[PDB]
Amino acid sequence: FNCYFPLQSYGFQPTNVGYQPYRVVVLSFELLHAPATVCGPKKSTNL
Amino acid sequence: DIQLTQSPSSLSASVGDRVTITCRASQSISSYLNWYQQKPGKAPKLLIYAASSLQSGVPSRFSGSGSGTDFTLTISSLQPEDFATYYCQQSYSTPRTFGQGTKVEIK
Amino acid sequence: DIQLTQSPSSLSASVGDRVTITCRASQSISSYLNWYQQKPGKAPKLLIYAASSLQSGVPSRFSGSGSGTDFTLTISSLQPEDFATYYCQQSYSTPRTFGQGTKVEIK
Amino acid sequence: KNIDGYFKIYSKHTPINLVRDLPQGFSALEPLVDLPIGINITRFQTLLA
Amino acid sequence: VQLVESGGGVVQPGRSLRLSCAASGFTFSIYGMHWVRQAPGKGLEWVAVISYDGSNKYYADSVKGRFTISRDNSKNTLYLQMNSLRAEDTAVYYCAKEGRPSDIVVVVAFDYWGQGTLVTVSSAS
Amino acid sequence: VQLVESGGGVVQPGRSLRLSCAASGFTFSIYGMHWVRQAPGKGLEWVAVISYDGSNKYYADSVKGRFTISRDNSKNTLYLQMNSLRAEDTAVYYCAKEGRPSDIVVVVAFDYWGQGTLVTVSSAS
Ligand SMILES: *[C@@H]1O[C@H](CO)[C@@H](O[C@@H]2O[C@H](CO)[C@@H](O)[C@H](O)[C@H]2NC(C)=O)[C@H](O)[C@H]1NC(C)=O
Repeated sequence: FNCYFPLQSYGFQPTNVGYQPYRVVVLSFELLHAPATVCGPKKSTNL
Repeated sequence: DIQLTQSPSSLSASVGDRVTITCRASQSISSYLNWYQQKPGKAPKLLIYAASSLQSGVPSRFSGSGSGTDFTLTISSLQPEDFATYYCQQSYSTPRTFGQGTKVEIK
Repeated sequence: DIQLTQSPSSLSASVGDRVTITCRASQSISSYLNWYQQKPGKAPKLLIYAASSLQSGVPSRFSGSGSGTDFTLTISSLQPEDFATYYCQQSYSTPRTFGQGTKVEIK
Repeated sequence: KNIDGYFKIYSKHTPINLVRDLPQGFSALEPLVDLPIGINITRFQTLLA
Repeated sequence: VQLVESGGGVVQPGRSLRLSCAASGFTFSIYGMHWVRQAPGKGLEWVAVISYDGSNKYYADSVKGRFTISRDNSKNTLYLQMNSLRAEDTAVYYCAKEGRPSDIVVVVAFDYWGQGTLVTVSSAS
Repeated sequence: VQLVESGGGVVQPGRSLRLSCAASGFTFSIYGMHWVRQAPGKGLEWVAVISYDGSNKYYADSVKGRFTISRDNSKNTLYLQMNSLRAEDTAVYYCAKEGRPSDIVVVVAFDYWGQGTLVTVSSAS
C-alpha cells in the first residue's frame, strides 16, 4: 500500500458495455469583456 | 418501438455499498427515462424522473443521470430496504415501454 | 531475498483428480504470491495473482488460497492440459523470486 | 490607440526625401485592425532589427 | 389521491372482461390514464393509454384489436375492456396516472399507482 | 503485445554478450520490464528488472556486477548486457513485462513473456 502508480490503463475490448470505450468531447463556453469572436451566422436575404 | 435494456439483470451487494444500474435505449430519447422501485407483491414507486430529478419523499441517496442513450441509476450507500427490482421506462414517444428489470439482492 | 519452496516438487495423478500444490515463503508477504503454468518449451501463463484471485481466461478449476507464509495451488478436477510445471512467485519485495516449480505428472 | 479594451491600429506609408525631420505635409491615416487586449497598458517597446 | 381497481377474477380463454379503476383525490378529467400489467413473477409491461378526453387511445403491441380502454369523467372511473383472452394475458393489472413532479413538465412522467388486480385466463374449475 | 528476442548463441566462457528484446503492441515506456532465465531442465530463475524510465535497476544475486540490463524507450527495446559469462550462466533467457489485472493494482503481477533465446557458455567448437 506504499506507492500505487496512478496511471493504470483501461483495457478496451468488445467483451467489456458499461466498460465500453466511448469518445467524448467537452465544450466549455466563456466570455470576458471582449468581442465574441465566436458567432452565429445569419443568411443573406435578397435585397 | 424504443427498446430499453438494463444491465446487469441482477446484482448482489451489501448494505453501504455504491451500486450502479444502467439503462440503454435503442434510440436517443434525450431526457425521458423514469426510474421506479418495485417490491414483491406491491406496486412500483417512482424514484427519478427526467432521468436526473429526484421525486419527493425518495431519499437523497438515489440519483439518476445521463441523456440521449446512456443512463445510470445510482444509490450511494445501500440500506436493507433498498434491495429490490428497478425498472427504467421511456416517455419520449408511444408506445411507452419498460426495461426488463434489475434486481438488487443481498450479498 | 525471500525464498519460496514448493511441495511436492513433483507428483503423479490422474485426470479428474483433486490436485494440491503448496508454496511456502521464507517470510510473510501475506497476499502476494502469483502462480504460473508452464508447458515445456513455451512461456509460463499466469493463473492466480494475489494468491486467491483468478486470471481471465483461466478455467475455474484452478484455485489459489493461503496467506502469510503458507499458500496452496489447487486444481479441482485434473485435466489432460493441466499436466505441467507450476511455479509460485512473490511480488511483496524486491528482488522478485520464483519457487522451484511443481511438475504435475500422469499416474 | 486602445479604446474600450479594443486595440486599434491606424497606419499610413509615405515616401519622403527629408531624412532629418518630419515633413510639413498632411497625411490621413486609415484603420488596419481592431483587437481585444484590454489591460492596464502603461508601456510599449519598439523593436529594431 | 386514490385509485380503486376491480373487475378481476377467473375467466375462461376466449371470453371477455371489463376492468375498472375508480379515481379520487384529484381532478381526473385533465390527466391521461395508463394500464400496466405484470405477469406472475414477470416484469412490467405497458398496456394501454388514453388521453384526458378519451379521444386518443393507444395500445401495446400484444393487445391491439382485443383490448379497448374507455373513460367516464363524470364518475371519474377508468375502464379497460379486454376481449379474446388467452393464457399469456394472465397478469396483475395496474391503472396509472400521468403526473409530473415539478417544473420540468417537459418530462411528461409516471406517478401514483392503483393497488393492482389479478386476472387469470384459465379453463380450470 | 509482442516480445521478440534475439542475440543468443554460443560464447566462450568469460566473454560478453548482449540480449535484445523488442517490444510491440503496448505502451513500452511506462512499464517495468524483466528478464527471467531457465537453464536446461531446471526451474525459472529471475534475472533483472529495469524501471520504465531506466532509473531503477535490480539484478539477481548471481549476476550482480556482471550483468547489466538497459532500455531504449525510443525503439521500444529491452536489453541485457552479459559480462564475465560462465558455465552456470548457460540458460534460456526470457524478457517479460510487469502487467496487472487493473482492479487489483495491489499485486504488480507478471504477464506476457518473450519467446526466449538460448545462451550457451561453452568453449567447445
Ligand atoms: C495601472 O498601473 C499603475 C502602475 O503601473 C497604477 O498606478 C498606481 O496607482 C496607485 C493608486 O491605486 C498609486 O498608489 C501608485 O503610486 C501608482 N503607481 C505609480 C508608479 O505611481 C494604476 O493605478 C493602475 N490603474 C488602475 C486602474 O489600477
